[PDB]
Amino acid sequence: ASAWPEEKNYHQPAILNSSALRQIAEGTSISEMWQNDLQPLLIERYPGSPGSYAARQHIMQRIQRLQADWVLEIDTFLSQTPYGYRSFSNIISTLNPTAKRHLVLACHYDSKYFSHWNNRVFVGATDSAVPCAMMLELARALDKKLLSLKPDLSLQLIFFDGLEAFLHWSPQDSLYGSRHLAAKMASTPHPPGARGTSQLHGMDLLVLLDLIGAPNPTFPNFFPNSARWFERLQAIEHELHELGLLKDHSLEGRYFQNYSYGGVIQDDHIPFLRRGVPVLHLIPSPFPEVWHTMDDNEENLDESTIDNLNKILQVFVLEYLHL
Ligand SMILES: [Zn+2]
Repeated sequence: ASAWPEEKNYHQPAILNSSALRQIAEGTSISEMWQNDLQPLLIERYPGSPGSYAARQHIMQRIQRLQADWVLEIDTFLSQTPYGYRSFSNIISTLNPTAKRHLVLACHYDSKYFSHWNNRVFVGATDSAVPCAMMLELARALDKKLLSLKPDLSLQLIFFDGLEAFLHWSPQDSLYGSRHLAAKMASTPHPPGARGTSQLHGMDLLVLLDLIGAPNPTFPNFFPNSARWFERLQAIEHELHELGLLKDHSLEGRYFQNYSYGGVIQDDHIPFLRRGVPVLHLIPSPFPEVWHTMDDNEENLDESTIDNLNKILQVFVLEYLHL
């Protein structure tokens, strides 16, 4: 029995030099992302709604136009909810489907259901339209480098449906898409034809982006088994800063701070985490002040912060994949 599922434990990044770091910083466009990937998502899109369908089409369209050989799959399922049985659709975008290992980036694309109030509509800009757009921008910015993937390791993007509770958060009313996908992936042999390893053994690391877009986020180092990757984010943020490649940024106000978090934050990584998948949870603590209010909109997004995080994440991925 091959020990390939243990490779993630020893995987090391291929660190980019200064010139490559400048190249990545210049290759991403916050204004392009804003207009082409983010604004079309700033709409009401709770599960089963017309907005959900439109968001899903937008995400797929933006990935399909890229040169890299992305394979798109829509994982549609039924679940009981406080409003009865409903349909949900997770979006999975994968390079090299039969590749044994994948670094996974994820976020949820649904928005919490709220009835309109005083003509205001909830669109969850940081929760999680921005993370969705950051993943789309990453696919676009690194497209040429990702095309060269067409170490049996590649990249996968997951956009979960139904992260939000239809009412208030509870064990049975929340995490619909991830509870479903995690169970499905855990019972799917991988690579095809495998005897005893699942798609979950193939997940090197799950990088879950959530609640990003507000000013001054501080991401804690939640888990000891991914702490060495959290440190890479810190190193990348530090070098991009020292090279003058970040905007309105200081080390005192750095995003990746040295600090554990006792508790546990319920989010889409939970069903994966509890089945042994290593997770790097990029959710800030505390949550954005506009969390779950009509003010979680475009107007309250911090543009240079998102731009800085796009550069950091893009360098993290290139270094992880050795690209
Ligand atoms: Zn939320």
